[PDB]
Amino acid sequence: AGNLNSIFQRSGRTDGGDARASEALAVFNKLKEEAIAQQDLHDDFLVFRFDRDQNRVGYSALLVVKRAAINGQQVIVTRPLVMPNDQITLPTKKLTIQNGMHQETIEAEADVQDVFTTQYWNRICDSIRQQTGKHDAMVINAGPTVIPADFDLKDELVLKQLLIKSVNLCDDMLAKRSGEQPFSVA
Amino acid sequence: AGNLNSIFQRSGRTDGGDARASEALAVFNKLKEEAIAQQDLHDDFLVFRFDRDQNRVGYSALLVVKRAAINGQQVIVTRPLVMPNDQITLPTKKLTIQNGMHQETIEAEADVQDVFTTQYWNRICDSIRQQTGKHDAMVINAGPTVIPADFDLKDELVLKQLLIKSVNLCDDMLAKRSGEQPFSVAMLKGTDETLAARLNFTGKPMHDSLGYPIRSDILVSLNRVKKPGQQENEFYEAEDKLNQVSCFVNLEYTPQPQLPPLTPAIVITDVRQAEWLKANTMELYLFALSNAFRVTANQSWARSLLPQLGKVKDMRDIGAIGYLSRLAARVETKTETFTDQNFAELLYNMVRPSPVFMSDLNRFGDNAAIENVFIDALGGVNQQRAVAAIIAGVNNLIGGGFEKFFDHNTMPIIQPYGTDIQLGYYLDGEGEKQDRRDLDVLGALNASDGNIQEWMSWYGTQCNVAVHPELRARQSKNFDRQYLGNSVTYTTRAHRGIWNPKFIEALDKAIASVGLTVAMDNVAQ
Amino acid sequence: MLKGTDETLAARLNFTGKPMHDSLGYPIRSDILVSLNRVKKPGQQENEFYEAEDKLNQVSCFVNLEYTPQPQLPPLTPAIVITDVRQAEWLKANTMELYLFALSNAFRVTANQSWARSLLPQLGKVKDMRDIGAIGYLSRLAARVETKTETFTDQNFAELLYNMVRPSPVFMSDLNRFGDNAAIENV
Amino acid sequence: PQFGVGQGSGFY
Repeated sequence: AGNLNSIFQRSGRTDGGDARASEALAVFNKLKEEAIAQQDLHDDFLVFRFDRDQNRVGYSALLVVKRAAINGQQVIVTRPLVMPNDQITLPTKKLTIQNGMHQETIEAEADVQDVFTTQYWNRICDSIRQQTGKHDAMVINAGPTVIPADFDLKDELVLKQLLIKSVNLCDDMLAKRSGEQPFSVA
Repeated sequence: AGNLNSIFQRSGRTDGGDARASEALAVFNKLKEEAIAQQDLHDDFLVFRFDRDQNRVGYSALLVVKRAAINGQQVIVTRPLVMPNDQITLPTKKLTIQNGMHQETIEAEADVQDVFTTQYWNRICDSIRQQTGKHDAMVINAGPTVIPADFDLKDELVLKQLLIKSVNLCDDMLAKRSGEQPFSVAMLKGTDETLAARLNFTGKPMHDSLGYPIRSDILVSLNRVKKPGQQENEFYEAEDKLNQVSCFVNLEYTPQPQLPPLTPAIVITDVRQAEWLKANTMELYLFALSNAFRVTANQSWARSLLPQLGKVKDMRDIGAIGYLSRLAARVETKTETFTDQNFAELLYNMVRPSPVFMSDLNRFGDNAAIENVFIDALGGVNQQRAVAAIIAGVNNLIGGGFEKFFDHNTMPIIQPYGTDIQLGYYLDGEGEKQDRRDLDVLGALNASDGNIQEWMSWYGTQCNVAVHPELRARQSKNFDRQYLGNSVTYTTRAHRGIWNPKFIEALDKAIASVGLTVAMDNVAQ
Repeated sequence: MLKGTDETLAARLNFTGKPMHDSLGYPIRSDILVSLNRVKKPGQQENEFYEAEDKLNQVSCFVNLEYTPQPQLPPLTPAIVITDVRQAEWLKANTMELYLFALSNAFRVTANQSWARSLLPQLGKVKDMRDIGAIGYLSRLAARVETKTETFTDQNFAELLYNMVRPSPVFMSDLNRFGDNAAIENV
Repeated sequence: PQFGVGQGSGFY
């Protein structure tokens, strides 16, 4: 499929994917707009979707993105928010364990540390670049987080704060990249 | 009078449009915006209302429109969505039938085939230019389709999906005009990857973009090209499918001047790529067609004729075949004494061993941008161009060489079947939609309960094409009311044709001959 | 642009007993609607691909009566009053040329004696206002003419007109500074 | 018996 996707993903779009992830994207878009209206946040950032049916992901995620051109380099900074779902079965690792004289296998669902692999990160890089248009940009990992499966999406306050904090972490990483003067005892 | 459109349209705007085109525009604009909000759709394009009032058509439509300039030319790709309105009657056409020495005229309503004339399209193009400002633009026909009057417009899910699919196709056609790279066996032929395939004896129907059922006896599934031992793509889960072809097999009662009386007419009703792939091109279509060939070439389609033993309500029960055979009776297939061996014997005496491959062709179907080349390839002013496009599509799949199997100018790719197809659906005892095509030869024999004279009247209606099609359509509808029921809804009509056996030989052998080997999953029956 | 080699015009005079409404839904009095249509030869027409109508324009007229005693002529001098001028709904533009072409529709309302049909009695009305029988109050009779009943003849009607109404009406119009045609009517 | 042709595009 990957050899074909190179070009047959370019033409046309589809619907689908995890409904919880769609709800999460929608509540963040709502909160984003409320924050802009109340001047808690500037309208200078984008939120993208990272999703199952497009990227073969394991866990879906929302991506908070800031951009800057630093000394000629286009830089994208992002902070993913991973979304587990209690109604979705994930593939397991087959863990073969040499228990004394006999090997037994325990299977376990991949956790967020098993899913967010270097390559998962590389697909985040590429997905954002295609959604921002900055195809040759460098991408900074501002440190991902998780929005666990278990709970009501009704805590708009928490979600608003996660967005604000994600934006701030993204700004600090661009600031580091640009040489912002360090904190010091001075 | 019609030339006063040059004055009528010079300035200003008006209050107009029919109630369905008005409602349709409102829901489609809503859906566009929600798709953008959910990030499913890109915000690079426009939706337009085409009016029967403001401009020169009998039927209003919405236009799914996308644009780009390609090498200096402004190019627009449009996929019209016809909006039939149950409250609006377009003046009928006079069908004069010369019945030997008797001349009689039947008046009838224009269907989407009669409506979508060359000028209908040209008028669609002109309106778009008025609406987009691109007065010097060229417009690409992605294939008109229709969203029928009958159902309630509140199905936002389907409507969203229609926009999604229609813009997909629009992007493909801008791309293919832009010179985008073709699908090929080389992309599938990893040095470490192989194909495999199976025949699904479904027990269920499949549904088009508006949710209407499509007859299929066998769904051919071509597995994703891959091999055990290849690197696993992280923690993923996916269906191992590349594409599929939906088909059914009838048993036509055919002439002979020693063969048995029935023909294994293998009919393709639909061609789909796996859902994970977005593009819809001729190479993808053509490659998938090989799936139907293998139905009889490697595997045996006849399993689909087995009666549903133990089920009383089998309207196409093979037992009916005894009415065309020398028995003139239904075979008792309800009994514990009916065996697989007896089934095979019925077929040994009744059904011919040589398969015939044919397919539906629909200018208004889900694949209309492509269906149209295969339809024009049947004959007419541009047959040569349509044929050239089709042979080029296969050569793109194989890297050339289709021409090493046969001459396409001696052997046109698709022949006409003559008797065309009335499409529609009927409701079953629980109110579900079922394909009207169920009254096929076995179906019709059971429907008349062995009354061969009633069967033959119907059968001649479906075979003698010296009879004007209106006369045939009227009798076909009369037969559905008596045998299928009055709960029958008719939908957009379609063409049928026969795939040239040499086209088939070349497609199947050319793919195999370049190393894209496919294994059969049903290794033995 | 109208003189097609395969196109001519034709017209109809409508005598229906119903009003027109203006741009905000208010009633307009008229007796006769003059409708001018485009008639084409039955060959190939653009409308083979669509539902179509032949209306080009319309002029709405009221038939008045001016009392002109001579202390002889029939005492009432009729007039054709244009109460509205419209283009067919197919044409978005409203210009001086279009207005003037349409005005010829009022002229033709007086062909023969067609305009005088507006002076007829009509079905079953027990007491209603446009009854010609009222004319008997100005005529020698000094009485309402019994016109609404089964004993009134076509001949008696013709006689009321012969003695009371002059056969050739005056053409006139109402120009509204605030109407939809005001840009033109103001000229 | 005859084949009508509509206004197809892209492939011709």
